[PDB]
Amino acid sequence: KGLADTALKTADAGYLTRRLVDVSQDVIINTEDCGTLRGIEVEALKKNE
DNA sequence: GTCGTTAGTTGTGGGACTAAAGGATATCGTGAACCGAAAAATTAGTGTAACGGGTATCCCACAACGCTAG
Repeated sequence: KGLADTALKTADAGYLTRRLVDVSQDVIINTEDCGTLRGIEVEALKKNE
């Protein structure tokens, strides 16, 4: 079962990588500053407190 | 009672499925007969030798002196 999972569940990984590359291909650092006052709040990641 | 509307199925159709190497296959069934086309093979027919001068070239050999007297 482990060997079959290894031999059959990497096509899904390749498909995911292909779709991710094609959706993210055009994202390139083009300028230096986007002059934004917006952002995200980052805090510590706690699992089971 | 009857007709159009909306939402939630339900069946059906079209589109995805790592990367590297390699990369050999075998492939039925039959109806006749004559005419035309062109591609190929076979057959029928004609022939030199030295000479005159004069001159272009070649190979092949040799020469291209030295002394004495009027």
